[PDB]
Amino acid sequence: KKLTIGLIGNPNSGKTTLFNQLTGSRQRVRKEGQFSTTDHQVTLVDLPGTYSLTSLDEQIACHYILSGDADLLINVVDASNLERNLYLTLQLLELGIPCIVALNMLDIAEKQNIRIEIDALSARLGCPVIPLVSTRGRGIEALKLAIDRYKANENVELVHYAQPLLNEADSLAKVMPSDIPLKQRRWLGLQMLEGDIYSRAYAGEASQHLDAALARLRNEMDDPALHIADARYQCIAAICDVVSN
Amino acid sequence: KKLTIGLIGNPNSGKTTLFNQLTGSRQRVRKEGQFSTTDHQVTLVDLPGTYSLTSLDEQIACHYILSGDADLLINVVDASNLERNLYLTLQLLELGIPCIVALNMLDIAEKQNIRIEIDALSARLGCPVIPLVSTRGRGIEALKLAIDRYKANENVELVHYAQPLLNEADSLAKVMPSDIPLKQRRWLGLQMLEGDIYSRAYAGEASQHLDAALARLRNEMDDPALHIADARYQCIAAICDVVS
Amino acid sequence: KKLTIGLIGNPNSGKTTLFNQLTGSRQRVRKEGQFSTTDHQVTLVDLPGTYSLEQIACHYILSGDADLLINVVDASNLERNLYLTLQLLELGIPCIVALNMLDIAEKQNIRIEIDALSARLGCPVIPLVSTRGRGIEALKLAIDRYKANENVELVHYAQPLLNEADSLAKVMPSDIPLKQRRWLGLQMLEGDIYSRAYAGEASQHLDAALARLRNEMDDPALHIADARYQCIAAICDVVSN
Ligand SMILES: CNc1ccccc1C(=O)O[C@H]1C(=O)[C@H](n2cnc3c(=O)[nH]c(N)nc32)O[C@@H]1COP(=O)(O)OP(=O)(O)NP(=O)(O)O
Ligand SMILES: CNc1ccccc1C(=O)O[C@H]1C(=O)[C@H](n2cnc3c(=O)[nH]c(N)nc32)O[C@@H]1COP(=O)(O)OP(=O)(O)NP(=O)(O)O
Ligand SMILES: CNc1ccccc1C(=O)O[C@H]1C(=O)[C@H](n2cnc3c(=O)[nH]c(N)nc32)O[C@@H]1COP(=O)(O)OP(=O)(O)NP(=O)(O)O
Ligand SMILES: [Mg+2]
Ligand SMILES: [Mg+2]
Repeated sequence: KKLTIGLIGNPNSGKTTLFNQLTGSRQRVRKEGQFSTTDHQVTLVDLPGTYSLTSLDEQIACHYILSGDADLLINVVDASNLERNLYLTLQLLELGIPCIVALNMLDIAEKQNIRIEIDALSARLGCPVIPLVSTRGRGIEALKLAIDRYKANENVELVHYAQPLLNEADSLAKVMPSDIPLKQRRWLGLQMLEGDIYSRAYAGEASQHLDAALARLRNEMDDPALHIADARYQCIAAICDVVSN
Repeated sequence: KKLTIGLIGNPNSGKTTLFNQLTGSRQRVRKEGQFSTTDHQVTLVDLPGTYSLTSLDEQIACHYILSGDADLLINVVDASNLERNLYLTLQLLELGIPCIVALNMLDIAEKQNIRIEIDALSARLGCPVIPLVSTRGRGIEALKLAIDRYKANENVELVHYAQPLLNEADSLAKVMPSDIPLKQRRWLGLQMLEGDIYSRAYAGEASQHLDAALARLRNEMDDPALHIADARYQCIAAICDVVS
Repeated sequence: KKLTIGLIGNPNSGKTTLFNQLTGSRQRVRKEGQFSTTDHQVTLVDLPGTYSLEQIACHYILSGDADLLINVVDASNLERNLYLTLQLLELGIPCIVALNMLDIAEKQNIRIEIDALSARLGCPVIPLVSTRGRGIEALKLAIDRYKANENVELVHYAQPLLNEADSLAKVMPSDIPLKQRRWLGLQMLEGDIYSRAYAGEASQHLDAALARLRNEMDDPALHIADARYQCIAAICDVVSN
């Protein structure tokens, strides 16, 4: 079976280095690439670097991600700035898109005395985590194995939102276009409530209900947007707390 | 929703420090405090330091734990003396009280190059293990999340006792007051065969069988109390080697 | 209950050293020993070092005297040691991996996530350090808690290789379990010399099998070899350094 995979991560996380290591001379300027694993023929897409789906390169990556084109994503993460990198990781995982986290720059992490508990991160993200040193090629045989074994991400609980935030997000979600997966509709709901403007273009006509939703939320919490951001940071921090000491 | 959490740990593990970090000035003096999480309003109780549940401080904590006042416990554990601190941990988990182990003193354990594999510990304990990192509020952050996600401890076997010890503590448990849960009744029977005074008071009519129970045990094994302590030390040393 | 446990591993792993501490003896570093765990009286069989499947330890395994094995593995040379580890687990022999020589690995500065290895192997992994006796408590406890290995997929072979190994196994002797038969048919396609002794009826299908594979993959024996290398190197990169 043929597969389409997008490389997604922060700028300077090692995406191109990984792209070259996997494809080499089998590349075309979007930048596409071809390689073959044991079971699959792969098309690899070098998406432009981004910190958050929320900025000319940012919009290119975002629309592609939401389209549902690629079967699987290789989320390239810099191990030496784990916290900052995990914001994008969490977005992809909250969106329910099949993910493999490629832990890159482990040699820099090690030099800076940063140790990461791989399995513990995997347990909390709910997807495979593969250590990598892309410049030396170390870890490639493991990443290919992960692709062959790729199942759906564990439906593990990522962000623990206040219950009224979930109620209002699902209320907004049930009104967005039918062709969008519920998991993506709920996330878009959250985005809108937080103040993400660009997020409205994908929410169809649900934006009309936004201002009244926040009015309702202001009766049960001090600042709805603050509570969203709080819950998200708590998720990132709790991961780093257990995973990286 | 109101939750009541008790802080239990060895002397000098950092209970009050964590108590003060969680509650701030929302505290009165026993020392009780107040702090909120995403889903709950939490009442935190700072219990006295004790090495075991087996002076007054041993009874104060132990009587509190068995009273069922607390919905769950935060077990503050010194990371720089893991083996010493885990005896209490093993006891709470044998009791079946919902526990969250909080690893404190990360700085000291760093000084003497101690590394602990957190998830490996969690798996063998059956409860979450939360490091108390102070940078960027990571510890408190993770602790609060664990409180909102608290459930019953995982039913993983902890200590491996010899069969006659299990059979004997089991029969004693079948005799104790029916207003106490079974898992607690089994643990009480285990403590009695070791020779605990505080247990026999809780045990009631079970203490009438103790002499018969010990005698019956004395045929197969020479010393039951030692065998209980040894199996507990075995389990603790076994955990420490796989985990650090 | 009585149990027979065999000590298997590479040459110079601490295999005989572990035999000395578990039993209560001292030997120059096949001998039998005796020790009692909490629930069992255990007969411990020390075997000579072997990298693969030297002929001394080879027979003791593929016979059926032992109920469980203690696979002694050097932590300083994990990648080298795991080839045998993988063999025992692909055969589905109940075993407890005993990581030894951790003081040497720590001196060379190598860190291992023990539970991440254990999850991938599907069996208990116990850190030791024999000379400075440490993991003896955790090992005895692992024996008492013995059970079947986890049905986790180890090596990822190409689908056509699996089809061939399957069809060979279906005609193989009935007395041997499926997991042992599937491994043998897969050793035949790689070209294992001392395999036809157990193949029985599978030899009259071996010639046609190879030709059916070579029509759709350019080296069946190397793909078997490559897949095993990939599996070991994947495990090592995710777990160590
Ligand atoms: C020749 N310049 C350098 C001198 C010293 C150190 C690094 C470089 C260098 O070439 O920078 C790259 C590199 O190889 C170095 N690097 C990549 N992977 C590794 C790695 O795995 N380990 C180490 N030590 N360094 C690495 O990081 C840098 C960025 O990598 P990418 O361009 O692949 O990252 P990207 O995500 O494609 N950026 P973008 O397209 O979003 O803007
Ligand atoms: C501010 N005074 C001090 C100056 C230098 C060293 C210690 C102190 C001190 O006040 O002692 C405490 C402290 O901050 C120090 N400490 C607490 N946490 C840490 C910690 O995380 N790192 C270091 N280095 N020291 C810590 O430990 C000591 C005991 O902490 P707790 O009272 O929280 O422990 P407890 O379990 O409530 N005692 P108890 O009620 O069982 O008898
Ligand atoms: C006598 N001392 C030596 C002098 C030169 C080179 C090596 C040693 C030596 O350490 O001998 C043993 C030892 O203490 C040392 N050693 C053993 N265990 C440990 C160990 O756990 N840690 C450290 N640091 N050293 C260890 O290496 C040797 C272990 O040999 P075994 O027979 O136990 O290994 P084996 O797998 O049974 N031999 P084989 O039949 O498989 O071929
Ligand atoms: Mg690039
Ligand atoms: Mg105190």
